[PDB]
Amino acid sequence: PGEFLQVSIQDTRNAVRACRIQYHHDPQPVGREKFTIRPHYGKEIPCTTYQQT
Amino acid sequence: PGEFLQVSIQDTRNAVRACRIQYHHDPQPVGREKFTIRPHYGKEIPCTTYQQT
Amino acid sequence: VSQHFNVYKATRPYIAYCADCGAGHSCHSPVAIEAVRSEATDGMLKIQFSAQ
Repeated sequence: PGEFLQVSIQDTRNAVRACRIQYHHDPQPVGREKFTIRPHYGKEIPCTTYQQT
Repeated sequence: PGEFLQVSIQDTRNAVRACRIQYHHDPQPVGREKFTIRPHYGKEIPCTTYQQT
Repeated sequence: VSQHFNVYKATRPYIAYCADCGAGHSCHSPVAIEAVRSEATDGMLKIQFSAQ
């Protein structure tokens, strides 16, 4: 989570070209608890994602 | 301070192998002041540590 | 010296299950974390994992 977003690449001259925008991005997970890392023991709840296909 | 802990190493094929767990870790110092970095002029107070022997 | 690391000749690293291997997916990791001890009032913490 952070108040901006920035992406960059490396050009042929080895310089750095970046753009920075203002984006909010305070994400929370599905269900009734605000956890950070998935556990080894838990329950399976439906959620949606962007498939890489 | 932060809400998780992660460790990682390079394998022989030079990929990154990592493990990430949920860990709270909000540490505060000794005394009656919540400072961040030791000053050049202060007082001494007993504290414990993990010795490197 | 001689027997200072005689203890570690009889033990090997292992593989255990890590439920988040950096990308949000589970795996069988060679660096799985077992416990974190935070007893030093200094602010220092001690991690135990699977490799050596």
